[PDB]
Amino acid sequence: SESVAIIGAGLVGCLAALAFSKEGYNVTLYDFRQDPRLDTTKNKNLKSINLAISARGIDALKSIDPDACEHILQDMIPMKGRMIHDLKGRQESQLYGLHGEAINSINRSVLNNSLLDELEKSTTELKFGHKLVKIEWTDDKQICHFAIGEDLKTPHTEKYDFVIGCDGAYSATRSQMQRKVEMDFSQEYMNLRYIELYIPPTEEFKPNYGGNFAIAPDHLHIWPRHKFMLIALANSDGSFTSTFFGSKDQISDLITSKSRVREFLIENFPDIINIMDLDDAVKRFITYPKESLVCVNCKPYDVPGGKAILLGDAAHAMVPFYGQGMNCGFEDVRILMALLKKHSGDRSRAFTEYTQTRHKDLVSITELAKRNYKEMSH
Ligand SMILES: Cc1cc2nc3c(=O)[nH]c(=O)nc-3n(C[C@H](O)[C@H](O)[C@H](O)COP(=O)(O)OP(=O)(O)OC[C@H]3O[C@@H](n4cnc5c(N)ncnc54)[C@H](O)[C@@H]3O)c2cc1C
Repeated sequence: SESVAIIGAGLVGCLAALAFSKEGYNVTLYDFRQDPRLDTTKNKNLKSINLAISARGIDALKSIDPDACEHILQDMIPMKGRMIHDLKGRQESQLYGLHGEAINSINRSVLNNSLLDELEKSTTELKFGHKLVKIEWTDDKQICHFAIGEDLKTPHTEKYDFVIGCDGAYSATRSQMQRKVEMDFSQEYMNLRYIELYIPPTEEFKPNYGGNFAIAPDHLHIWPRHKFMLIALANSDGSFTSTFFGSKDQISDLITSKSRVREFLIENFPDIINIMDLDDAVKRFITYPKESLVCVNCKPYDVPGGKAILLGDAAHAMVPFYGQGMNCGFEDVRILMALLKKHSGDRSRAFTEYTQTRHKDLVSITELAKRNYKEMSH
């Protein structure tokens, strides 16, 4: 009957809620955003249209609800390797070897909404429009303060036995913990910026691709260039979500004129005009929201009395593409629930061991992602 407040309803917070729901906790899930499932919610906070979910990501979901997981991952698209497109438009297929991990394309909106639908079926209370503003820590029940609704009111308070921060890279929960526990902490803002482009489905079925795909759906497509990159991952309807990645200065330098963007696109990626509308590409490029990307590390991840813990981007936000934040966050949840099961529900011991065993793995995954990016960008 122990109570837990889970701060943040992104991918990792929903998975965590589903996790704790099923173990028999009374879960309340909070997020300052409105419900993304609602027609009236205009900003769905989707950092990307699709994602590469790996074997670890998949397993973690499977270990929490195999029956729903089957239907949740129904329309994912398995990848067999990477397809490299050189400057001349030549394509080379590079299949996934004995060091590389296999991945699947899945739609972000569909995953996150489907998790919310499983939560709706569970005992979990969903509280949208609730912004965590403060935690009062005690040796029994932590006091959470929220503000509600626009000119944010005051959801008075509620008390919970413990708190899980899944509140993203800018975690309010994390700051509150820092006032209670000496936390080693770093934040590094990357030079990276990304822009989403669109490759439409073909008009006709393409028998050799098994759908209306302009290029091969079973490859992650990559156009590697000097300090920048284009990628494309298939969507269910035959389209591809394409993403351009480079330094902010390069991008800021390009978007000063539409013809400069266009010529840049034609000169690099010449095989893209056969499958993409250049004018729509130029407009997307110039107007796609500029988003800061921060990388963080924490130690420890927990407040000592088993009172709180940080999972997902709140704990270890990393470089996109070179790192896999969602997969790592899913793995976070799987690892924590096994530790709770192992210690018969003893939070104090479980959270403590999580920090002792997880930190070294995460320092490594996140440093490797930083290093792989650093090398590309220099
Ligand atoms: C372009 C791009 C591509 C990516 N591709 C992949 C990929 O292919 N594979 C992969 O594994 N990862 C990928 N990632 C990383 C992945 O998107 C993230 O790691 C993952 O979505 C983070 O999940 P989260 O639940 O921890 O955080 P978030 O998605 O940030 O969710 C946090 C939630 O907390 C809420 N919140 C914040 N503050 C408060 C507050 N004070 N009170 C209440 N709620 C609050 C926010 O509203 C938000 O909804 C990609 C990232 C980017 C940017």
